[PDB]
Amino acid sequence: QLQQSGAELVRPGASVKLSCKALGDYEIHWVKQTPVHGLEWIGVIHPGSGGTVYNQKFKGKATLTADKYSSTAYMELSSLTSEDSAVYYCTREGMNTDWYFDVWGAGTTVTVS
Amino acid sequence: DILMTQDELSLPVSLGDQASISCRSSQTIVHTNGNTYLEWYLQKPGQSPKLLIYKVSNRFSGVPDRFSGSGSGTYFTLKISRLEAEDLGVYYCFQGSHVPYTFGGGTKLEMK
Amino acid sequence: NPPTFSPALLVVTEGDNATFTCSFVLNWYRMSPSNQTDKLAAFPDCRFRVTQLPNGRDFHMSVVRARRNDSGTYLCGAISLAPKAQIKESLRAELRVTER
Repeated sequence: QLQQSGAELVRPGASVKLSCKALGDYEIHWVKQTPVHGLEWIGVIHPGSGGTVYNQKFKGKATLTADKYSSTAYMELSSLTSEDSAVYYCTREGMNTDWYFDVWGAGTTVTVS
Repeated sequence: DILMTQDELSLPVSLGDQASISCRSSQTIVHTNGNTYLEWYLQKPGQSPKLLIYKVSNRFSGVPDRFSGSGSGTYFTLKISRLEAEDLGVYYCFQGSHVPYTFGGGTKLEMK
Repeated sequence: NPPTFSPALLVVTEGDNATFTCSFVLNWYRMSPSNQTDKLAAFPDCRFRVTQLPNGRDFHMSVVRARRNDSGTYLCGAISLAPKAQIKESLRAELRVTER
């Protein structure tokens, strides 16, 4: 399971850091959902190496990190605006698998005031 | 970027009906390794998306065989035979063959 | 096709160095007790060095002044993050440090 952090209520221009704890080799992906833009893949981190690949649309907006001594991944969203009010999912991809996102977190909502 | 376009926004159905959901990619989606990472997700109301079909036509473990996927090139189709109440929600196609990965806009299967 | 990691058994007297050749991010791994992975080094603790050869595809993975506790199982692996998460791992090799 992927356990996501609680809802965030933040002001325009600020930054917020969301977390995703893996319970129970993989890469961790983040996906934004809004009614107007649908599901958007933000990027991926491999916690073992720290390597990341971003969707260019989210470069600067999102920064992915992961701890080395806990199974926790993070996404920091910066320069926040009302366009960032959304649900953010973390999801997992197994190394050397034939499919992508079989396990999803429950989502974390961000509300930019 | 690859645009994934779904043919219908909504499909009003009765339980037991057949449903067909199609997805067009703006370019082909064959990974350099030869696999086509075209997937179908169902997002039931108020839940996270769940994986139903991978590599175009393969059912994920536990998915009932009333779901079938087909296609190639730039046109892919999910068919639901005799749909059940648990099938209602929004269906999204997804390509993971080329970065950035992209989703279709969703087709909502709802009661008519 | 995965990288190779040779020799499969590296016999070295303690105090001498030991160098495996990995021919393929590129990680050098040691398998711990509980058979879990520890990353000794990556390309691109000062005792575990990775040198890329002019060859470009070959790498020397070296233990500087091997101690008896360095004995164990080791491997190399190449990770591609996207598109599709992929790792190609070498077969496992054993480092056998002997008494001087």
